[PDB]
Amino acid sequence: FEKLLRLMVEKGGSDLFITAGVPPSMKVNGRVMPVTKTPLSPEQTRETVLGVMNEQQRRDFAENHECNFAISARGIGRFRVSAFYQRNLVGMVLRRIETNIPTLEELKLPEILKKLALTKRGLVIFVGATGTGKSTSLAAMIGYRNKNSTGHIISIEDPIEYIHQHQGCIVTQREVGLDTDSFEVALKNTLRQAPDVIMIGEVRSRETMDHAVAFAETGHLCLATLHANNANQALERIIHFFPADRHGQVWMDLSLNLKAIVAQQLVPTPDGKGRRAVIEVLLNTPLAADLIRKGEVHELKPLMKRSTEQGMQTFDQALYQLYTQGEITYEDALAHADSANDLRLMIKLG
Amino acid sequence: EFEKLLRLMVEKGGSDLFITAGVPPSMKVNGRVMPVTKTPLSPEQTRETVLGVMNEQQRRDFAENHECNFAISARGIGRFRVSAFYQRNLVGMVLRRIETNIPTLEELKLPEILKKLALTKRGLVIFVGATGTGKSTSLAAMIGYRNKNSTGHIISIEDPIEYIHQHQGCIVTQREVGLDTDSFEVALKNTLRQAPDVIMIGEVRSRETMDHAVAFAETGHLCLATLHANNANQALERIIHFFPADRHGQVWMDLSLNLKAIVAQQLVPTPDGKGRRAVIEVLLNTPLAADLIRKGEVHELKPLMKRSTEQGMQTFDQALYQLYTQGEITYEDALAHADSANDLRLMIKL
Amino acid sequence: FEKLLRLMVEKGGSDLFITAGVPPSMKVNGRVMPVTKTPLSPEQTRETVLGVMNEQQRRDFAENHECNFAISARGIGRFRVSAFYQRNLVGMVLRRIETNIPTLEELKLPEILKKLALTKRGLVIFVGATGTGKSTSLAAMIGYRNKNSTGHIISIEDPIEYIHQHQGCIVTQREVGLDTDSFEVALKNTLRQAPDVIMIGEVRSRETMDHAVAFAETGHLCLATLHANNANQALERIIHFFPADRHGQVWMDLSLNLKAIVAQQLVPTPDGKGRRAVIEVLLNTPLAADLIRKGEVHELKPLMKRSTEQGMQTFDQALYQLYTQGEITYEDALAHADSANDLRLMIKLG
Repeated sequence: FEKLLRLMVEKGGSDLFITAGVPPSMKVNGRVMPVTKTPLSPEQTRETVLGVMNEQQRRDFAENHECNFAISARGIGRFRVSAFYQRNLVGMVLRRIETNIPTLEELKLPEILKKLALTKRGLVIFVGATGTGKSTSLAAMIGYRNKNSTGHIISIEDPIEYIHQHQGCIVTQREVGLDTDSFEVALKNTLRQAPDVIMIGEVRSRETMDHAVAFAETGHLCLATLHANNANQALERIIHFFPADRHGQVWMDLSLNLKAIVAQQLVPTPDGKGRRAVIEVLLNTPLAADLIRKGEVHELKPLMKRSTEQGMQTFDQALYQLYTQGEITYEDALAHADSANDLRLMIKLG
Repeated sequence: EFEKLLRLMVEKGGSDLFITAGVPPSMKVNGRVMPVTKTPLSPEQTRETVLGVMNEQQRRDFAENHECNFAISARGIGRFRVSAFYQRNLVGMVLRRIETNIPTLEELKLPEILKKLALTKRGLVIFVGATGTGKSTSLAAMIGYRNKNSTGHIISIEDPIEYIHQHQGCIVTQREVGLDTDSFEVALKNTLRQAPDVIMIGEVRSRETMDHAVAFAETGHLCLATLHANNANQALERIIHFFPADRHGQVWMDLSLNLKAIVAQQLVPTPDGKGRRAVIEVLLNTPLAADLIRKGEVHELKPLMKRSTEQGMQTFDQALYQLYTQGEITYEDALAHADSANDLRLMIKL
Repeated sequence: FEKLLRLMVEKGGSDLFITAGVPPSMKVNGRVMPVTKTPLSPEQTRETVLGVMNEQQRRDFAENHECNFAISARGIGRFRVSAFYQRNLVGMVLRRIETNIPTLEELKLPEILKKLALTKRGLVIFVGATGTGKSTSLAAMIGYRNKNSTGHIISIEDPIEYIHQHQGCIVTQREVGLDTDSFEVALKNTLRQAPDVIMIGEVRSRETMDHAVAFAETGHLCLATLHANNANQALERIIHFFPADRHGQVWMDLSLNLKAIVAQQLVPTPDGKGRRAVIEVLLNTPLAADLIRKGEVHELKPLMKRSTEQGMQTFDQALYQLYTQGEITYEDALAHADSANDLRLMIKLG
């Protein structure tokens, strides 16, 4: 089993497949390819899947017919497993935890992210739908701060998607369910670990939101991801974490400590061989803070269209900057625009 | 060995010591993480060093909960608080040095109005300021003044405890959240039944903490607390936002009735660049100030503080004016730190 | 240990202090004074604090780091204890349960309370902030009915603040957590114990409110305390105990059985050596009952200003009656008034 893991790391496989009826196959560059010539038997698949679990994980797997966990192989790396029943037979899919962190330039992200990465204190939020590259761009941005500054970075992820090696800053990566019992317990102790930047993998409850706000008030850089399309809907979801009586405080605290909200979309390139990351940037200018303090989240979209000199940009302005660069077609810009008539008016204007 | 690393931190004045795998033993001296040795720590050495500080029971809680926060006492060196944690399935710990020497108000060169406030019998005193402006340092110095100049019981609820005051004229009960109490709210709820004469809340972060502080002052006890806000006006704005708008009318009335003073603190560098001086903005609850508080006219506070310097009040511009005339700050540092660079330039020229 | 309790009762100490680092000290007349000459060791403090708990209280104290309970010493009296961890060391504060009940005249309460104390059936509610003397004035009023009538008084408190000796009425004092499992269980059995007056220590839930309403319908005198500033806000909190569909019944039941709502404030005397109890009285006149039946709680404040002949009085009318008596200054009246302009108009009018 340990030999199959080294082959995946040496060959750069994205995912390993262990199920009955097919040989051990790995997805290398998106192509499922068999590793051996002999398919796995139901007994060998049941012996291989259960052999990776401990006594408690074997109990949860037999009761719930499913079990998702993570493992750490000494000297090889880490990988996330998704075990499952299939046709009343055991099966598991393993995903290698990547370590080669792309840079902000390799992702072709705007330069305002670099200034945000070197910020000393504040709250930065990565919004976007599922799989829009939020964690990918965040880890790329995390590598920028790790390489360009000195300090301590504390990470709480569920799961850890990228493992950053110790560069200029000390990097402590903790995964929920292995290194900590929950997000709340880790963030509660993150303050006493003398961090300089704290990255919450995802804010899913009000307790996670309170810790993120308290992190920024103490002069630390707080980063987190949340599932929302743009900056306006992200603020709407955050305020709904709290009862209405605490909204007045939430609007005031958000207007005081927030630094930026980065919304990310993935639009296909003209050649169809890849996807480009569209970034909507909202910087906390004094006018934006007043709109936040008043809860006038509706007034945010017009304000971002007039302050492009400070570093802000909507999705229509970012798509306008990418279509003029030739990185996206004309049809892809109008289909991905927040307003297909404004983007058509923005492109026709110059 | 380990005891030698503690003496080096005390002799070099390190704020925090870092013990984790992948990086050499590093200490945060003056906010800069610096390695102590040249050889990084191995996972076995980090696991042997972290577990070596725990007893048999702390090693059991650490293995079950993946986290363990505790405190230790080294004979002849001092005390330090540790925050152990799992990180990438590896052990790690951060140690924070606890300070036992409590300075005096004269050593901090604080205004004499603080001494009269320290000996007050009942009321609410609030320390405002940005992160690291010496709020807790000046408060502990003020706490040592009341502890040495009066008889009674002082109850302290901190997160964490930054200074440990020995029993002087008053009985000093220091309780830290997470070790001596489960939360700020639980400790303040029981603080009333412990017969205190002065109660110091480490920081007010919610409305429940604010309600207890108000109830503490109504019962004839001296209540002190810290909050993160630049000046007195913004501190009042943040406090009222803790509550829904329907309860604002009561909050303005209660604040106008029990409040004693609001002390805003700024740190300006001395002319020689070798240190920083604490600038103190003092707002005393005169009858005119109480009426402005009862009406919610927080905007009318800044002009009122400029005309009542005889009673003990002073703005940041008046305090910076008193320090620049003393030679404790340059002319450029006064205009850059002034709330109004034109008023301070007019105050100095007058 | 039993000798230290007798010394506190013989010397009239308000609170006894048992913590490491200081001798056993008692707060007599507000002055913390040491009893012995030798301070207590951590082992002696740990042996004294844990020695008062049973096996279960020692388990809750070790797990939660805090434990509040009550004890009964045969032949001495009762005292409430608040144990706590402090600097990872045990400590406890003991408060003596007072038995010398002040009378209504000693508290200088209005005579309408005497007529309310001798009432046969109905609901009387003591409102006020934390520590406004609600339980103190109630126990004083309880001693009036106990001494001036014959019957059975049933008390459910959490905790019992005053212990009334058997006078004209039979006095059964039950404390939650020692004499009963909960407020609901005690009130459920209070009906089958043939009472004539039932005092609920505090109404904190709807189940407690339902029992109080049912107590008054059965021809018994029901008294209870709740935390609210005045009569209007007390009614708002009571109706919010119930869903909106049951509000129509609650308004009708309140208009039918309620007798009075007594709001209490504590204003300092001119000499600054004490505090005087300000009492806002709202009597259930037919016009008030109609405003209650319609839910027009807003219409209550104007009605109380016009029916001073029946025994009602607002906070502004009571403060007007105390300022004319010389028991409060002119500045203390305008600062504590519900309307500083109406009280200024009430005082200027005569």
